[PDB]
Amino acid sequence: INRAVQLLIISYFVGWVFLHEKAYQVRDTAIESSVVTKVKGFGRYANRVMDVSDYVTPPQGTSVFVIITKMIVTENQMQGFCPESEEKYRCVSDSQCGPQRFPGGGILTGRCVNYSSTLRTCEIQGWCPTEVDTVEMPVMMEAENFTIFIKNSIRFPLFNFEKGNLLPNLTAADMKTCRFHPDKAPFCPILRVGDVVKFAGQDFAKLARTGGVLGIKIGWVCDLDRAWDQCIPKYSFTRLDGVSEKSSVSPGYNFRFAKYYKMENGSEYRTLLKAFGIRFDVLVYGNAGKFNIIPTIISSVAAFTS
Amino acid sequence: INRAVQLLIISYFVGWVFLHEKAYQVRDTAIESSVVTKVKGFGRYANRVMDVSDYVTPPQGTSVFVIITKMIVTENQMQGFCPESEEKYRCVSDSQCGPQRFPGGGILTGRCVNYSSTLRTCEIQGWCPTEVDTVEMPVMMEAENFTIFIKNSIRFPLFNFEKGNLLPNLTAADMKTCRFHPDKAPFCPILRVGDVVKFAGQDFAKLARTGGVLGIKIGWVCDLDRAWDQCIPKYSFTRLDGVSEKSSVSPGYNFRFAKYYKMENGSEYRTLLKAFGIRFDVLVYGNAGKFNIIPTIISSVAAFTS
Amino acid sequence: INRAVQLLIISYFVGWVFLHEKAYQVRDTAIESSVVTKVKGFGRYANRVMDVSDYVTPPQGTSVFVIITKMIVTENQMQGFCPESEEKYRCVSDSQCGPQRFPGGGILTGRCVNYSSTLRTCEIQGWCPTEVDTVEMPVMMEAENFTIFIKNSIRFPLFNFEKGNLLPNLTAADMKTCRFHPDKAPFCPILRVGDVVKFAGQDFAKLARTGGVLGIKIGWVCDLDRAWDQCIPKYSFTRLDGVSEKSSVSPGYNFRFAKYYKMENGSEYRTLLKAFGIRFDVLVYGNAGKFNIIPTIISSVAAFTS
Ligand SMILES: Nc1ncnc2c1ncn2[C@@H]1O[C@H](COP(=O)(O)OP(=O)(O)OP(=O)(O)O)[C@@H](O)[C@H]1O
Ligand SMILES: Nc1ncnc2c1ncn2[C@@H]1O[C@H](COP(=O)(O)OP(=O)(O)OP(=O)(O)O)[C@@H](O)[C@H]1O
Ligand SMILES: Nc1ncnc2c1ncn2[C@@H]1O[C@H](COP(=O)(O)OP(=O)(O)OP(=O)(O)O)[C@@H](O)[C@H]1O
Ligand SMILES: *[C@@H]1O[C@H](CO)[C@@H](O[C@@H]2O[C@H](CO)[C@@H](O)[C@H](O)[C@H]2NC(C)=O)[C@H](O)[C@H]1NC(C)=O
Ligand SMILES: *[C@@H]1O[C@H](CO)[C@@H](O[C@@H]2O[C@H](CO)[C@@H](O)[C@H](O)[C@H]2NC(C)=O)[C@H](O)[C@H]1NC(C)=O
Ligand SMILES: *[C@@H]1O[C@H](CO)[C@@H](O[C@@H]2O[C@H](CO)[C@@H](O)[C@H](O)[C@H]2NC(C)=O)[C@H](O)[C@H]1NC(C)=O
Ligand SMILES: *[C@@H]1O[C@H](CO)[C@@H](O[C@@H]2O[C@H](CO)[C@@H](O)[C@H](O)[C@H]2NC(C)=O)[C@H](O)[C@H]1NC(C)=O
Ligand SMILES: *[C@@H]1O[C@H](CO)[C@@H](O[C@@H]2O[C@H](CO)[C@@H](O)[C@H](O)[C@H]2NC(C)=O)[C@H](O)[C@H]1NC(C)=O
Ligand SMILES: *[C@@H]1O[C@H](CO)[C@@H](O[C@@H]2O[C@H](CO)[C@@H](O)[C@H](O)[C@H]2NC(C)=O)[C@H](O)[C@H]1NC(C)=O
Ligand SMILES: *[C@@H]1O[C@H](CO)[C@@H](O)[C@H](O)[C@H]1NC(C)=O
Ligand SMILES: *[C@@H]1O[C@H](CO)[C@@H](O)[C@H](O)[C@H]1NC(C)=O
Ligand SMILES: *[C@@H]1O[C@H](CO)[C@@H](O)[C@H](O)[C@H]1NC(C)=O
Ligand SMILES: [Mg+2]
Ligand SMILES: [Mg+2]
Ligand SMILES: [Mg+2]
Repeated sequence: INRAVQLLIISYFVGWVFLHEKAYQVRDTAIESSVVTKVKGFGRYANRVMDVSDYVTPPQGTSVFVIITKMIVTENQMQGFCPESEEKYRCVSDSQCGPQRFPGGGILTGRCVNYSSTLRTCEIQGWCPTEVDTVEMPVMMEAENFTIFIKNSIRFPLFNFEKGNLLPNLTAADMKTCRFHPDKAPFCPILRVGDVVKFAGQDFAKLARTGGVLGIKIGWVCDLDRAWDQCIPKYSFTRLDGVSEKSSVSPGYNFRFAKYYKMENGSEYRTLLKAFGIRFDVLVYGNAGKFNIIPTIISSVAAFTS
Repeated sequence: INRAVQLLIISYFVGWVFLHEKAYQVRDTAIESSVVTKVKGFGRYANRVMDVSDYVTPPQGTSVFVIITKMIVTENQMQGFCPESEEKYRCVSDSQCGPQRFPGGGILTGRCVNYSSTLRTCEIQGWCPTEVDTVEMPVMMEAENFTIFIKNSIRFPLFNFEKGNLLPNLTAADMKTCRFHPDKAPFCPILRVGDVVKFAGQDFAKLARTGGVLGIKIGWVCDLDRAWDQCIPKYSFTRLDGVSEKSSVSPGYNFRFAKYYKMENGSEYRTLLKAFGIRFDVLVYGNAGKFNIIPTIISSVAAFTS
Repeated sequence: INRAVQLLIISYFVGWVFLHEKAYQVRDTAIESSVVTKVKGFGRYANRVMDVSDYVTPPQGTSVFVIITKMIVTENQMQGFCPESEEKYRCVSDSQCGPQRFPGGGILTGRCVNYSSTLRTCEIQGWCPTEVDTVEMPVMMEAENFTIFIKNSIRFPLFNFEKGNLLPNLTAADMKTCRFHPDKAPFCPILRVGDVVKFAGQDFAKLARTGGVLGIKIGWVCDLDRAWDQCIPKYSFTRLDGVSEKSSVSPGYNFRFAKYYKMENGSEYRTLLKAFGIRFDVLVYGNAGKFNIIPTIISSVAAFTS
């Protein structure tokens, strides 16, 4: 019957396509973005204090940056023939010392030598002090702090539009003692690591003890057709590895690096750091709509079809 | 009236959809890209000369790489109880020295000690020589130079297509003394930093003195349906942070890193570098069109609807 | 004739749009991904042995990481006035020594001095031992090994869906001696570098001797409408620079970095490493489909038009 058809013709276009879907909908997916991240704060580890240039492994301050929370340090690693402390590689003869396994110290030379007094392991060639990743080192519990400053600037090239999250209404006096809280200061770009993990929804102790990646997505669903001040950034913080993390193997994200030094000598040595950190990832996504000319007649024709 | 309808039926399809819009329009957004960037040149700073392995902080040579233009260097930073040179933290008693503020040197121990002769500041624990970011250090004015070599290779998997910006027509003799200028050599992949900032549209002195990110987009709007040599890369250089830069706080992009050394001793020390640089970002985007079979009948049906 | 039209109405919708194209097709392009890469293995170079913290230049273990295969090492590089070993810069007088060329050692001072006994080259200012990139250093032929562990976790936010490539069915005992082979273990996330280059389709010797980038794409074409275990990752390994590589200039991807040390002195020195490596790139792409409500009536209307 055409009686219901007459109503349903406008119940879908005007109700949803026009008023809700913004029937014009001139989009621009290609948004060019720039993110600058700066970590600030001071932490205590073992018996010393470290700053931004210490727990932040990548100094670029790009959208990807690791905040180290747990360290395993091995100092004065010189090269030579050395045994290992891995109890999973017990040998009593050289026969079970040839190349058939996956050593963690170095290439086996087919020699089972004593380690300290009675522990016999295959002799390896490489850095002598083998790292011990079976000791629960104290976590940098001061890592609820160290604020993060995120400067984001985006451009829509087709619309020529340009906007940054550092609006002129914010001064240095405000930024001196500014936090992030999306009920009273949605706009302040000074995040807190503890606040970030709280918004993610996990306790900070476990994440700092095991490591992970927390993605901070800045969505810009703007309304350029309306006033330009209505395009408001939206911050969403979500764990990324935690989906595949649960309780299976590889219970976190950890990496290994080293610092290389040299005596007044002909030989070098490195200090090895195995770091469990919280690698922050910054992602920028969004779109803008404009009234334009072309989609109006297209939508009119589409309504004519109905 | 059908008289105007007959004309308007083909005025929109043949005029725009067919001839201009390439009605077939078989697209492939998923283009796999590889960018290799190599900076070359030698610069003078203070009283010494540095090369590519010095001002280019990330040695990967990926699409993201910082060209350092200004340095603030603090040498022989040993750990201990030290004061700070920040005049914004004046104290006359220990009462205003407990933890309630945002120190830039280290964790305050609640002790206000003299700095040099009469300047009293809260005693901090950490690296002793505090950095001074209030001195206008000379800018590396030689940074108009240091050419950049960009090797870009892309593949369209659905179309199997493959192309790189290093065409076989270019030899080493040409690349020896080749610049970039999109009127006589659009194709030479040897950019100049001064040329890049000039095409961006800002004076190099201000950018090198404050820092920023300059995105270089390589657009490949190819015409695979036609001859394969007509797919020509287009280079567009645009500032990214400059949108949110203007004259507000945080007037540039700067980072901090350090180099760690160790004496014939039991103690370590680091040299801290606060760098204001021009971080070049390389982005690859584009699409390809093919005649194919499917869209032809779809467009024919769409024309039949009109 | 309507006789063939009646058949062709359903020959295109039911045959292709409905059964094959999954007419509902509720997509989600915005998939949030996290990739953690860990290289393991030990290699022999010159007369020493190196581990993960040595040939893997970026210790972040992100989607982009270089596996160094060939090194050119210059040790004890101190600053001063030094000549160069580049035979392409022969001079017999100071007149052809002013600034008009592209030096590889440093800024020319307009002085042509002897190099060793009879070779005269322009005197440069900078690091004294100039690197020699014209000697075929032995390739790390042990680079067929050093397995790679890739942990990938993805989330579809609109569908709330969440999945990682480290499924609970895999334990540590399996991962201890697990390889990657897409006929018997498609699911094991332990790739082999030799296996990766074999699947790419090039001999490993040439790639390790010249360098390149090998992209590993993990496609997730899931069927969330069906059981969630049917969404199976697909690994595709493809060379990226090899398209623009062929036999033209710049026959590979190489970079330069250095390690900085300091004596018990007032001067510093660096050891320079020119590295030809295989930079692995990890890309994540995919989409998911859901039955939903909206597209059903849209497809019904589209069929009504026919
Ligand atoms: N390339 C690889 N080849 C084989 N096993 C690997 C590889 N990378 C990681 N693994 C294994 O994955 C598991 C997770 O290790 P993870 O990276 O979380 O750190 P870990 O348990 O401290 O071990 P590791 O000492 O091996 O670094 C371990 O059982 C480890 O042996
Ligand atoms: N994590 C942070 N917490 C608080 N304030 C911050 C943070 N990061 C940056 N700021 C502030 O942002 C402003 C811009 O500083 P910027 O990074 O441009 O370098 P700067 O002015 O030399 O300062 P700084 O010595 O703090 O590095 C400063 O007022 C600084 O205090
Ligand atoms: N910024 C640049 N300006 C000029 N020529 C460059 C630049 N970058 C690379 N080239 C040239 O590109 C070619 C490829 O060099 P490539 O990077 O593959 O290493 P190479 O041949 O060992 O040379 P190099 O000693 O210059 O690093 C060389 O002829 C080199 O001179
Ligand atoms: C991290 O910073 C917070 C504040 O930003 C510290 O927490 C406060 O410390 C003061 C110290 O006197 C207490 O009075 C407050 O009750 C604490 N909580 C709050 C909400 O203010 C905290 O000590 C810092 N360090 C760590 C490890 O959390
Ligand atoms: C400067 O302008 C900005 C943008 O409007 C203000 O920031 C937000 O403004 C909205 C107004 O719709 C308020 O609801 C928010 O509470 C504001 N957030 C923050 C963090 O301020 C900002 O308040 C303005 N500054 C002023 C008025 O001093
Ligand atoms: C950067 O390189 C340019 C050339 O590539 C140098 O500029 C020229 O220097 C010569 C020196 O005799 C002058 O004769 C020219 O007039 C200069 N300009 C041009 C356009 O050739 C420049 O000196 C280098 N350094 C800096 C800091 O710009
Ligand atoms: C090698 O072929 C390339 C691709 O055509 C040439 O590069 C451009 O060719 C177009 C022809 O349409 C010219 O208009 C441009 O001026 C060329 N640019 C450059 C930088 O050369 C290139 O010229 C060819 N090399 C030759 C003929 O020696
Ligand atoms: C890389 O590892 C492979 C095995 O993963 C080594 O190849 C085997 O070495 C044993 C040594 O006794 C031989 O018996 C086998 O025939 C070799 N091949 C295979 C397929 O097992 C190889 O030696 C290692 N190193 C290099 C440089 O390839
Ligand atoms: C655990 O479940 C996974 C997911 O099904 C199994 O992995 C694959 O399962 C498919 C079943 O369709 C097999 O065809 C593949 O051969 C399996 N691949 C691998 C590497 O195992 C896995 O087998 C299961 N583990 C068990 C049953 O122990
Ligand atoms: C380094 O110094 C030690 C003594 O501290 C010495 O035994 C060793 O031989 C030196 N290394 C080299 C390469 O000479
Ligand atoms: C480092 O050397 C200095 C003397 O130059 C000495 O005072 C200091 O105690 C040494 N550090 C350690 C940890 O022994
Ligand atoms: C470094 O030590 C050498 C001797 O090994 C000396 O000639 C030189 O002057 C020292 N450098 C400085 C800056 O004193
Ligand atoms: Mg382990
Ligand atoms: Mg400051
Ligand atoms: Mg060369």
